[PDB]
Amino acid sequence: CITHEDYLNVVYSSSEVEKYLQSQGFTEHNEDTTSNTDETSNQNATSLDN
Amino acid sequence: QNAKRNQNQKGNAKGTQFTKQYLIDNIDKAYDLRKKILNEFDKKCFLQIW
Repeated sequence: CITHEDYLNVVYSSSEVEKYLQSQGFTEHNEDTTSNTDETSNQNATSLDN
Repeated sequence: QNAKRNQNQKGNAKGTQFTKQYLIDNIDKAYDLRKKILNEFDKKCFLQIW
């Protein structure tokens, strides 16, 4: 009654086992408001002398 | 024109590793995990004479 039960499958040719679990959560939000204002004017001084 | 933006944002991440190693000489240290508690009763609770 001791736990030195290494009578089968002695793998100590080092055998480094890894694990790498990885989760990720991500939300996002935007609010993009523009507002234009624009006005024009001109003048059209024309002439013709037939 | 004017323009205003509001980029609200959040993240999350939950990593986890479970790396086990198996050096060879740990069983040498594990030979007597129960021996030094079992003879402790011989040291302190039982008549150590014939």
